[PDB]
Amino acid sequence: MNIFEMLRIDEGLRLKIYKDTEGYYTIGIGHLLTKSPSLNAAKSELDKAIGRNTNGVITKDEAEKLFNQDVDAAVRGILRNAKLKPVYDSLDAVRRAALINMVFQMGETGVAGFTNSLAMLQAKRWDEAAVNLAKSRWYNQTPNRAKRVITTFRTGTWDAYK
Ligand SMILES: [Cl-]
Ligand SMILES: [Cl-]
Repeated sequence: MNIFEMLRIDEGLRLKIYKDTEGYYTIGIGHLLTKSPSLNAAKSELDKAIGRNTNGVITKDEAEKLFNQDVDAAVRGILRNAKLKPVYDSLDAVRRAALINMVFQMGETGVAGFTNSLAMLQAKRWDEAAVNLAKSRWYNQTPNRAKRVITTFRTGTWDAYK
């Protein structure tokens, strides 16, 4: 298992524009297009991202390509974030994958605001961090996914994904 496989499970794969859990236009493997409520605005963002007139549909290859870019960006975003970097540097490989997933879902800004959980993670207080992570809108809105990422942080294993 690895980050890509993990996010593919959490996000799924759709070849046509769809709305995410927040009702935002998305495509592929969790690639957010726009927070705007206009489909045309989304179709436009999509053609711009793919470099062709798509008409709201892409192929698997195109989806995988946005995916690669998106995971690379998340990683690089963590590494450039003064709050996130040190936490990421302190973790083992499995747990790093969990921090990446959260950033992919919520943006680095969102994650950087889990001040207290970050500190617990950094200090390697697994059970406490899990508890704190759960007192969040994140957990209440997407509880099954959240439980998976939280167990990952708690255990350091991929069991929640098996
Ligand atoms: Cl893009
Ligand atoms: Cl969920």
